[PDB]
Amino acid sequence: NMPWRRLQGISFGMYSAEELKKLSVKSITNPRYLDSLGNPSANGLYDLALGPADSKEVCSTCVQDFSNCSGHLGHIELPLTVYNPLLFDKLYLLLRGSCLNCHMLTCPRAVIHLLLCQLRVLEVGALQAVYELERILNRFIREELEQYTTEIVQNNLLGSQGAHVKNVCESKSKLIALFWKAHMNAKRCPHCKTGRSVVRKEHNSKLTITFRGYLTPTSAREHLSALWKNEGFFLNYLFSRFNPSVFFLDFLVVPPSRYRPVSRLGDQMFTNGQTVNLQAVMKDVVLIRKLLALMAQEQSLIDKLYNIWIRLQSHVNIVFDSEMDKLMMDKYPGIRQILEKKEGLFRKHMMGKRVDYAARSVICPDMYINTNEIGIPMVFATKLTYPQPVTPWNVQELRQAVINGPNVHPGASMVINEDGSRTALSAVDMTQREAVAKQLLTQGTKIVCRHVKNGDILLLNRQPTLHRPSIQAHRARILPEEKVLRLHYANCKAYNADFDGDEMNAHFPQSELGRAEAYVLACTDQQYLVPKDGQPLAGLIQDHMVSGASMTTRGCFFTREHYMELVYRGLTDKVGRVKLLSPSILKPFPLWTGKQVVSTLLINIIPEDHIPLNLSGKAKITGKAWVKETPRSVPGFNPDSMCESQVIIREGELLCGVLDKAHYGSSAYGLVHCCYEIYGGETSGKVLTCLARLFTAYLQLYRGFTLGVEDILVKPKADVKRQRIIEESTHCGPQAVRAALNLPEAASYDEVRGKWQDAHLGKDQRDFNMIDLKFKEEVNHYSNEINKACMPFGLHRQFPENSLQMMVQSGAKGSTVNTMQISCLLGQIELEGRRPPLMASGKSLPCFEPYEFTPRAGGFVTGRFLTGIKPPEFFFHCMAGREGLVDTAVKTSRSGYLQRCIIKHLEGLVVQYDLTVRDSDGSVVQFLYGEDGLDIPKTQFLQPKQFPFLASNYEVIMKSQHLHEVLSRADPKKALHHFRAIKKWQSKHPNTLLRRGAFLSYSQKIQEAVKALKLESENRNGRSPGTQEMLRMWYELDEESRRKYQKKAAACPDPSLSVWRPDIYFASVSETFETKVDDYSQEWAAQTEKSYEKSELSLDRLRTLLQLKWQRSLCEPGEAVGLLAAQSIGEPSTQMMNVTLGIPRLREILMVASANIKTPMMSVPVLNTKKALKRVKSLKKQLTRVCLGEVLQKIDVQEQVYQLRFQFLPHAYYQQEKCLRPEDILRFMETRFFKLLMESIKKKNNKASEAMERRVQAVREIHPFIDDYQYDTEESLWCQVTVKLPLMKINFDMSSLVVSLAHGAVIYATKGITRCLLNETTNNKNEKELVLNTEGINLPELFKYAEVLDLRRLYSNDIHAIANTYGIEAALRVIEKEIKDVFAVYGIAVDPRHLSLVADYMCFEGVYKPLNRFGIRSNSSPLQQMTFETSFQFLKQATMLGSHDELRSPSACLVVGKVVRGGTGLFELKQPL
Amino acid sequence: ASRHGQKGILSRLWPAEDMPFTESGMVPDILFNPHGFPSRMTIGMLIESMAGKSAALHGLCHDATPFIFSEENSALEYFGEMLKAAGYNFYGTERLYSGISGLELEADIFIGVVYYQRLRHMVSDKFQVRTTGARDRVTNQPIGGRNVQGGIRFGEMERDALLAHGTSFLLHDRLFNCSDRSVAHVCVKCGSLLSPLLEKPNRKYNCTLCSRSDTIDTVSVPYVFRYFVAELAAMNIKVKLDVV
Amino acid sequence: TGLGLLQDSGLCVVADKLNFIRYLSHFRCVHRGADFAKMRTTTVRRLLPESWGFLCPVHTPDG
Amino acid sequence: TMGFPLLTYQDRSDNKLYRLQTPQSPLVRPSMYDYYDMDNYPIGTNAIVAVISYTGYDMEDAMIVNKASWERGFAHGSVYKSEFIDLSEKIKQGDSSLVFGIKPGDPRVLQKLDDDGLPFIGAKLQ
Amino acid sequence: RITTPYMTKYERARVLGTRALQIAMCAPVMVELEGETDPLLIAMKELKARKIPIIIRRYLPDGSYEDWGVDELIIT
DNA sequence: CTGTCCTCTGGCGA
DNA sequence: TCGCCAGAGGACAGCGAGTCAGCAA
RNA sequence: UGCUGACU
Ligand SMILES: [Mg+2]
Ligand SMILES: [Zn+2]
Ligand SMILES: [Zn+2]
Ligand SMILES: [Zn+2]
Repeated sequence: NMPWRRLQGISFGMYSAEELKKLSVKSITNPRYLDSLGNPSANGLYDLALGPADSKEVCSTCVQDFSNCSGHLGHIELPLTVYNPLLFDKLYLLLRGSCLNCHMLTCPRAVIHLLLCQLRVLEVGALQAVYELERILNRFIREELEQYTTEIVQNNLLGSQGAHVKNVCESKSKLIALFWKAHMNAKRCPHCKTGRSVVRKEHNSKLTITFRGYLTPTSAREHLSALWKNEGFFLNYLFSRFNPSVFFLDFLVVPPSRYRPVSRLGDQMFTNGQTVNLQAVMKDVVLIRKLLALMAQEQSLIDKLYNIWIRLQSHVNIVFDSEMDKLMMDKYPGIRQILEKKEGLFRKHMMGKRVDYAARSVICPDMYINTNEIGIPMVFATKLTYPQPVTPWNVQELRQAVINGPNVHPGASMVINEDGSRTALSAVDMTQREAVAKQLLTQGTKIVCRHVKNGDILLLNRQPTLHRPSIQAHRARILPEEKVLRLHYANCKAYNADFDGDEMNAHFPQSELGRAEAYVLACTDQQYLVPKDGQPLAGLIQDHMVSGASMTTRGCFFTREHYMELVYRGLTDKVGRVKLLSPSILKPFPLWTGKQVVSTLLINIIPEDHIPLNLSGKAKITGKAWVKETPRSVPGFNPDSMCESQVIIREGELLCGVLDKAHYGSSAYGLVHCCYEIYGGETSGKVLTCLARLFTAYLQLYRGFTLGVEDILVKPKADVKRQRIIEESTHCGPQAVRAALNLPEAASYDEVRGKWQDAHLGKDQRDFNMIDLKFKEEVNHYSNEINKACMPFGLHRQFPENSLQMMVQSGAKGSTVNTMQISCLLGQIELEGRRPPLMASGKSLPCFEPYEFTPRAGGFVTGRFLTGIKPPEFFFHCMAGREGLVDTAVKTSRSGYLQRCIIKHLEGLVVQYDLTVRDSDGSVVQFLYGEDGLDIPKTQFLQPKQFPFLASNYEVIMKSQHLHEVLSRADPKKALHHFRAIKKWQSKHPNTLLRRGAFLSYSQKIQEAVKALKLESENRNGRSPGTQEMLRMWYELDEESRRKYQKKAAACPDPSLSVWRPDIYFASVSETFETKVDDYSQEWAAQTEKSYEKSELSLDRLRTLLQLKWQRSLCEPGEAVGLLAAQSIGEPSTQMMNVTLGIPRLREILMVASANIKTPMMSVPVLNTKKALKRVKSLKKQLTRVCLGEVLQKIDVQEQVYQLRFQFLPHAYYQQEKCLRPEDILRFMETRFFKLLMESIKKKNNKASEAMERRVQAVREIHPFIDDYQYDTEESLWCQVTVKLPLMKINFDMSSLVVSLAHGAVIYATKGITRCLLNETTNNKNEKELVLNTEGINLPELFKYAEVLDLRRLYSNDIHAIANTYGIEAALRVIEKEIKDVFAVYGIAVDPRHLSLVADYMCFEGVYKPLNRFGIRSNSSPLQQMTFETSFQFLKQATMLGSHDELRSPSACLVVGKVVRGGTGLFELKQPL
Repeated sequence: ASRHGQKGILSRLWPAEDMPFTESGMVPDILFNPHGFPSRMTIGMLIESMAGKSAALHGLCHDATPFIFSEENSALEYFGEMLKAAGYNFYGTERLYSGISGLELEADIFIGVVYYQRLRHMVSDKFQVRTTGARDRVTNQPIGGRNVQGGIRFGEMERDALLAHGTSFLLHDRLFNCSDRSVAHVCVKCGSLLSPLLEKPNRKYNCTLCSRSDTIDTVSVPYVFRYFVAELAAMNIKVKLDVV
Repeated sequence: TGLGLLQDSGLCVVADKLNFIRYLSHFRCVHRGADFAKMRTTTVRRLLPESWGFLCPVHTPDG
Repeated sequence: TMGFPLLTYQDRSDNKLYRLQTPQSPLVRPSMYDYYDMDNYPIGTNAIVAVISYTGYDMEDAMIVNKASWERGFAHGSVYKSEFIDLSEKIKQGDSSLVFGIKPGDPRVLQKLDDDGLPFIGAKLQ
Repeated sequence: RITTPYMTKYERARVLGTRALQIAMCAPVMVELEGETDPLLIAMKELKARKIPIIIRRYLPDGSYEDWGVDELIIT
């Protein structure tokens, strides 16, 4: 009978220090805690009043033993006051900014009172009052602010419960942080100008006031006690009614002894790290208590008192935080280390507890148990026990279990009594078990702990759990004589199990209410589709794909007896007749087709009442794989009308198609995906099981699959071409490298080696990667030439009869990159995206000359695994295989950390009954889940391209799922009228960006006015002479209430999902779905007309069908979609050119939210006008940066009289694409470089111990060092300068300075843009597009070219710059597009409904907030936010603020032992009386 | 495992009369699925099979030294000539019968002799089942080892993947009713877990801070939460909890 | 003085005769260092072409 | 690999020691295998492998073993667990509480020990 | 009165679990069981017959609730 | 290692 | 003449799961 | 409790 009482809220505050007393059984005084023999020494840390530490003893405080005694608290009473280590830093500030003389803070009372009032208003939730108070102040003190603040707090009370929400915690956080950060600095005192008694704290345990005295915690305590008195009204709000006394400790609390368990350490049998810290405090207390007595029996004595004080504080520091004090040793870890880390106490024993009734063993392939079952090896089954209650309808089978005993299988290990408990049957006398088989049904009934009984439900987990499908429920099929847990191969891809030693865990629910959820929710057939993109997860693999593709091929004929025994061996049917087919060939010999075997297996599995399905699709095996012989042309034959590439199932009977991986597989829209749509998830599991069994029987009985050497071999007469191509490839190095260094086209054979060496020993190393790339391209051309010679038709056996092809080609295993690289080429090795690295001497391998041009020396392997690879290629291949292994390990850590961050933030985002995705705070991240309700799993066939399938299967889809009844109970008038209104509006307004307005609509008289009326005036008030006539005619010279130009100019009706509640309102769908339905109805009523097949469906029954199928795919309330978004962004990354890629970019976007990204960019289309195309050339040449260093030949420095001649470059080769002129360049030196030069000369010397004339004169007017430069009337011939510092300066090779400065000196550049470039083509549809990409980011510096470039369509990857020029609703879409383009480079595709939620959460509160440790500060849950990271900072915060927790997060709900507030726990049950 | 990195567990012990027998009377003793080759490209196993079959046939002993067989002199050519010199076929395929239906399979199978090693990892050393047993005495949770009985750790990844199913009661079972579950009782008015104290024997828990015994009520709470409240009190922090 | 070493653990290890190929590989092992097992960047794991004939490309633990 | 680890049993007193009963020498092996005689210590057995998809239980890295081959001694093995019982434990520097020995007639060790408190050599333990 | 009329899958799961935990504690079965020993099969048999006197109390994010009958709820 | 966060930190016209 | 735009370094805190063993302090 | 190995 449980306590029955639940928790609503947990608040963290500070204990009085006077109420801790009476929370204390006794004061401990004896240092030595371990007795001579290992027992507790009286009055020591381990005592018998602080509780029995072990079961041996009984506590003195309450007589009770271990395992039944809640421990008790005790206190080491300290000799003198010490500061508390957590409230210490704040104390320091409370003493830094304050007058020790006046005892008042040095802050202007304006700030004090403003912040006081803002806190008073925040305490009730009022959030506009904050800025209203601040503006009332600035426009104007206590009476001015307190009136408004009291009016708010009074008129807006009843909101103390509705104040623990994000956006109310962020504001208070920011206010108090800004206060502590900006207004607590040491300042001259207001009232007495000399009140800076500068407290300045050294390392912790040390505060020093000046006239350099040592602040004694008693003097600091009195200072705080007298400062509170003057400034309490203000600080009681900055700290909650905090007493200043809490900032100081007069005793330390020793926790109960049951929580401090003695283990062992080197040379010590009984020691806990926590007692070793508390023992150090007790030992210092004893030394200090002696010195005080020495003073009583009475500078060294008091210097010793001040030194032992500093020592004692650090032990209490160390007792609180092992690493607060770094100069002490024998320091075991404090409480900050007991709580805050991955080892910790939250990420272990709090979120990751260890569980009973669970097994773990190696998993083995089964395949002869149904896909929803696990095989249990009779050793778990005899130990795993379910505790079932005894009732009239089970007392018979329970009686057999208690009789069978603890060791026979349908048995039981124990039986729990009504009031007593735990009478174990494990005896093997077989008579007392019978003595107790009676007395069952002889209050709460006896419960028999029965064993696993062949129908039980078990949760199975594989340990890298990266998605929801990694935990699924299975149905306990008991197997005898094994120690392995057997699992079907359809459930492999879901877990990623591989049967190579693959331990897996099995959990056994014990509640009968978690069994209901394992059956209904966690079942393994509700898990058919991955939640990432809704595509199927379960499917057949390997030889069930090569078996089904070779049986469903056109030339497979079976006699009656192989037809049968192949149907019954796939079925193994249990009920009802087997419905057979008719022979396809009836005459020369009755024969079947193999497609008929699959057909007849398909019409028996589909449920009896339901009718077989129709299906049309494509096969994975291309119809070109079968073309042996050159194809000829027949005039009326569309070869694809009758091809093995088109799968056509017509009423459950396969009529055409091979049925490879595209069906039976993990590919969407196949046969099993449609089975799962029309008939449910159990029928798709049945289909998978039966098809696996059939395709196994086929290969095991009549056919066989193998992979010899005559299917990897290559024809002769085809290896001769391969050999000649490999011979040709050994001559392509010189040309490649040369034409990449832009060297003279020929005549240089040794200048090229020297240029390569220079590029290799260079500093930048980007003229070396150029050679690497332009060499890889040549080698890749050659490699592609070789594959074509051998792989398609140079093989000895072709695809229908090749075993390697037909394994990579039907999706069984491998890719076309594996088939090659086994035959005819291994390829070009690439380690870091580059060729193998060279040695320090210029050779890549000891076998190769230095700087060798042959591609072989750069990792181009022309050998194959058929005929092995020579010793050097084996080494290069080994460097690449090792790069892969080293790399996979690093990636797992990077991805796993990112999932934890997203998971910790998005965990409480659950769909609610109103259909809104809301956080646990009640905060609304989304008003519909992905902009339209709709769960990513159920939206797969709601895609135009599938109405064709739903139409074909109308009768089953309506009968089996929707029902004709739901159409009967569903009414669409409210929603249908809304769409009619929308359609009419959009009919009257084709261009929806045309500035509709009443008055604007009353500009059709424009000609009426411009004709003669307004011809006489000027711009009276800036508007116009002719605009005033329109204003006069409209204003009051129009009808009173019949001037209705308004209706012709009114807004579009708002979308239906917005007004008409998509769940309870029929026909209320999304504006993009109804368009698709209209298009398809129009393209389907014009197909029925020319169909030669009778269709008994009408466009207006298909419409209702689609509307019901939409209304039903609507994201059940309680879905917890934020966790699904987290896991869908995590799993693909965890598993898996001038921009960033991979997890670096994802971490830049999500976890960091940086304003500085490594590769910022832009892309504005070019306006498509003849003038714009001409102006853009100049624009590109205008924004590239030209730097003094990019235009210079060499300097000539002479040296205290230091001359300098710049000698600039000729215009032939830099004016072409930089838009510069020599007068501007030289003028730059006179005004910027020649004064930054003196700036740097002072930077060094501060810590060292007719017309030529006006230019020279003004220049030396401004500086006192220069003498005279030069002039160059002919293209900058000789332009030097002269300086001199005559007395004493450090004459060294100052060329260093004037060269380190002539690099970062840029003539002129647009701020933030480093280079532009016009990537000519970006489209094929409208190929005419041009894009001006950039590698910097300055949005406003492009606004000036709104006629050269399209400033709508401007894009940047920055997301902080977009959020500052266009707003936050425009940064949402940039975030979403960035995540999508990051995932796209790998072929991954996360559903948009997940990125929508992630972007809506990130940009919730007006700013692009990072999804990381600093984003949780604006979070309304202290118990969360401390289960993530920096748990001790978030605990100190929550403690000095009195922060309250509502126990609504998943973390706060799992910490205090509640039921999470999403999914199954979102409602009550309320049994009526 | 083989000598080429093809490790795998033993999944069945196939009866000797259900194995596909060859036309020579033989019957394999290892069955190796042919789908580990296409993605792993261990073409050395397909050559070791032929080399070992040729060795067992001719009483020889061939060497598998790397880099001894070129493109011109291939290994498959060499060992297929060896096989064809023994009456077998070049490509190393002998045709089997089905030991279950008795019919000659349509495909001729690739059979040979390869050298298997047995690895030191056995299910007998890696299998665990726990029902009830020992407990960490600081947190009162399963102990966490296999030599000791020990429980398996559920984990935060598993806790976050189990509440994406919407199963809050499977989570309640795993994390609460199986690992740690206590009945620590609190003073309802003071709202403190440390305050209720037993008496000296009508055994009434009496609140120490306020002397009332009508205000104490039992709450079902984890044990690590009581440990957490105790170690917070150690720091003078107070956890005030609202009972309903 | 750490002996001019830079490492203070894993200096001696158990030599286990599970096989004679586990044993013979303890007297030919060369450990780059025990501290490098804790590093973000992986550049002491690159198999440079200067260990040709001195270190085996293939024989390295694979975790 | 479970192989032949050494020739001197009865002497080692290790912790675990895996032994394969009837190792063979590879019929196909590199010549260096013969320079360092590695047949003094063999590591595996030759098996007749067929590369065939026949069972439905050998997919995804799993392998099938004939049952008669396994019953005729294919790849049988053993483990030697040597436990050093130093009985200076259970006591400190007092009187010798340590001598292996049986008080005469103990019903507990009626016939499982042999008068020096040590199991018989050859006895089976459970 | 404004929430969806159907019974979400989480509600079906929790109602089956609670009805099963009741049946197992010796509660009268109003469904005429026919030899099955599983309380969850019996709970499904009862849910299919529309005999479950439980009141789903759907909570809205502001504390307001709506009390639906398990009988007056469209089970898919 | 890498990022933010944090804490200063002296330097020209108002 | 020092407040705020700029400007610097210093400090901290995070670094995927879950398993099995031995040896030793 | 830590260091060494090891498994996916
Ligand atoms: Mg594996
Ligand atoms: Zn007690
Ligand atoms: Zn003052
Ligand atoms: Zn009380």
